[PDB]
Amino acid sequence: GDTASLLVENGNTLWPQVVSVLQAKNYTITQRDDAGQTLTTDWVQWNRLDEDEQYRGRYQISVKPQGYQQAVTVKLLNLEQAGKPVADAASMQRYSTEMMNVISAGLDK
Amino acid sequence: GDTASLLVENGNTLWPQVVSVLQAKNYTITQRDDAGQTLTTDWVQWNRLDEDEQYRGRYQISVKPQGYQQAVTVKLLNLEQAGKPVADAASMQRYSTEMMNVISAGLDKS
Repeated sequence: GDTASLLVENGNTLWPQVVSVLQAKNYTITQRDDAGQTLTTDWVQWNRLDEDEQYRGRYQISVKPQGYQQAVTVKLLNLEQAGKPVADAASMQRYSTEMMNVISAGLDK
Repeated sequence: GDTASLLVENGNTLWPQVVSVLQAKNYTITQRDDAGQTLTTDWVQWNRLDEDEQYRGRYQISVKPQGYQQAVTVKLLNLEQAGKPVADAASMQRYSTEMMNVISAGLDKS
């Protein structure tokens, strides 16, 4: 799998918070449209012991209300393993979750 | 906080796999209904170096079809910090994510 989503119960501006987490991780943001609270990242590397199985992904990240609350969404656009494209369901769901995990950890601090 | 969801692009039986990951973690499953693909966990403690700040949560976990794919959902039912109930947004979302991450990692390798 391919989209992860998370409900955030803040009572507002979750979008600038998510953007700030990504800036703080120094991810390159290749497309960003604040009016639609959506962005696309350049490749993010998932550093791991085994380079011959290091993964990298690109994502579309957004915030949408799901009234009364807001939801953060992470959509895995492309995935590579040691620089070769991959599309296996196990890796796709893991690497969607790994970007969600970055955003969630960032939002707690 | 509250609910986390993840699309898994398999196809089928994602539900028995999710169950197997939790059994592997030795989590206690207090309620389970396979026909409805849902279960409730006992408290799950999230280990931290500072024990007076340690959280535990209880979760409703389920799988449902979403279009042609399957969605895993984690709902954080209750959260406590060093035994005290807590409801702050920032904690709730992180400890919803912590359980999703356990399930995800389990579905990846095994």
